[PDB]
Order: sequence, then C-alpha cells, then structure tokens
Amino acid sequence: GTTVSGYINPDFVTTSTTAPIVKAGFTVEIVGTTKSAVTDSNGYFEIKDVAAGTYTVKITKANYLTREIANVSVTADKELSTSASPILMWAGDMAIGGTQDGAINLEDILEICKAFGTSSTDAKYQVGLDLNRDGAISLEDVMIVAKHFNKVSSDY
Amino acid sequence: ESYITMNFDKNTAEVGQIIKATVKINKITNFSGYQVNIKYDPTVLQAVNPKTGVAYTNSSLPTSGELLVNEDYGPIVQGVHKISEGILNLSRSYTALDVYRASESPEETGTVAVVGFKALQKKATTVVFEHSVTMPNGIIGTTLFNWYGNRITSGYSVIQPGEINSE
Ligand SMILES: [Ca+2]
Ligand SMILES: [Ca+2]
Repeated sequence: GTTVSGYINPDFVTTSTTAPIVKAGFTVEIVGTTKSAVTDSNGYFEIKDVAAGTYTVKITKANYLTREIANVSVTADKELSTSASPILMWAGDMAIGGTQDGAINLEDILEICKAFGTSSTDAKYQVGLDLNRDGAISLEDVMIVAKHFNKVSSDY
Repeated sequence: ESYITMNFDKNTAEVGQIIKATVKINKITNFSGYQVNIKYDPTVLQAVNPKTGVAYTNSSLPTSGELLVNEDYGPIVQGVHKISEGILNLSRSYTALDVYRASESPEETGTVAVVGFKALQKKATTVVFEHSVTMPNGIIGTTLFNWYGNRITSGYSVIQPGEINSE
C-alpha cells in the first residue's frame, strides 16, 4: 500500500489557544476498508499502507457535518490537502440526544441557544455547544452555524 | 386548532404584479422560531422582497411578520435559497431563550414571514411548503420551535395555500 495524508480545518476563526483543541480529533476513513486515522493538533492525518484503488474518504467529528470526498484515486503516496489549503469542515450539525441528523438547520442553532450567554465558569455551559472553544456560548457560535445554514453533506 | 399556513394578499396576478405570501401560525405553544422550505415554479413566479420588489438572490432575507420582532430576545434570520430550482428556505428565531421565558408573554399566533412573488407568466401555479433533506424531521417542510429551544414534533397541521391564477 501507500500513504494518504492531508489537513482538515474547522471553518471558523481560531487562535493559538483554540486551534489545537478544534483541529485535533477528526476521524478520516477510507470507505470499505479498515484504514483510518485521527487528526493531530495541526489538523494533520496520515493513513499508512492504503492499497491502490479509487475510494471515498469520509471525515467525521462530533458536532460537525460529515464530509465524503468521492472518487479519490490512490496509486502512490497521496496528499489530499495542504496546511495552506486544508479540507474545511463545517461545525454545527449538533449531536442532539447522542444523534446528529446530517443537516445544519435551525434545530442546531437552538440547541446552542439553550445555553445562550453562558461562559465556562457557569454551570450551564457545555463545551460541545461552544463551537469555537473560546469559553463562551454566544452569538459568535450561532453565527458559525449560520455560515453554513440549511446544508447537507452533498453541499461540500 | 393549531397550524401553520400561507395566505396570499391576492390569488390572481398579471405578469409584473407582486403577490405577497404571508406565513402565519395559529396557537403554537411557546413559539420561539420557525424554519420553512417552500417550492414554487421559477418560470412562472420570481421570488422578490414583498415591500421593495427587489428580486431575491439565494441569500435574500424574509420580511418580518408580527412575531419574532422583540429585540430583547435577540432575533436572528436566515435565507438560503435555490432560486433556479424554485426553492426558498427561510428561518427566524430568538436566541435569548431564557429572557423570553422570563417575560411570561409567549408569542403563539400571528404572521412570521412575508415573501413576494412577481408573476412572469399568467398560468396556474402553486406555492407550497415542501419536504427538504436539510430538515429531515420536518412536517411537510416545516419545523417550529418552542422557547425551551425544542422542535415541536406534533400538535399542528400544515395548511397549504390555494392555487394562484387558477382556471
Ligand atoms: Ca443537525
Ligand atoms: Ca464560543
């Protein structure tokens, strides 16, 4: 096999503090195989020893809209994206009751608004609702969702 | 007796005339927001702002109704359309849900949005709420929410408007 690598970045503004928290933890899977990897704090993934062929690459993380990149031809070592031009992932398909619905819509916004105006020093704050991980659940989080409002995975 | 519907100010229109479609709710308990998906024939009707007549782009925002305009609860509004496919998707909601609940003054009945349609052709046509994959648990393309932030999953009917320029 050969190595498939790349970069994933959440599609919102981050700082030196929040970037490593939110760039880590995306699972990248080569569909129909056992091959996968999780992104590091720079958003980098590396999947070792992938057999030559054409694949769908599936990217998931809690509270992000799943992305599938179809028709990826692997014939040798392959970099899907760079740090300068990463694969963007859209925050705000919220797991409600443990389940995401595969769409970004008003239900996602209102799930966050249940804790509108809280900060991490408040008992009612939940880190999963603080999409940008700045310690506040605020209009900024709502606007992150609104950026990709009314979208499904096929819109990537 | 709870429902969401659309009412037209006029159900007949010549080419170039604007029909105002108002989205209206009745008796929605503790209503805090809506998202609706609407299907029209883009060869027959052009979506426009009902007040100014400025044609909608795929980001044009709905005109406000009598509900969801209390600024102390932080209303927000979305418009995400596919005008080439004759699909509008409109949403408005409050953000400061706790503040809204503390008022003990729920908004349950009234208009929530207005959209304009300019006739391109004279022929019979329909505007309807329609299912969208972007709202997989919608009731005929509608999702309504209460002031605890939850989707209302039962208890209201969707009443489609009558035909435009029928016969
Ligand atoms: Ca969702
Ligand atoms: Ca935040």
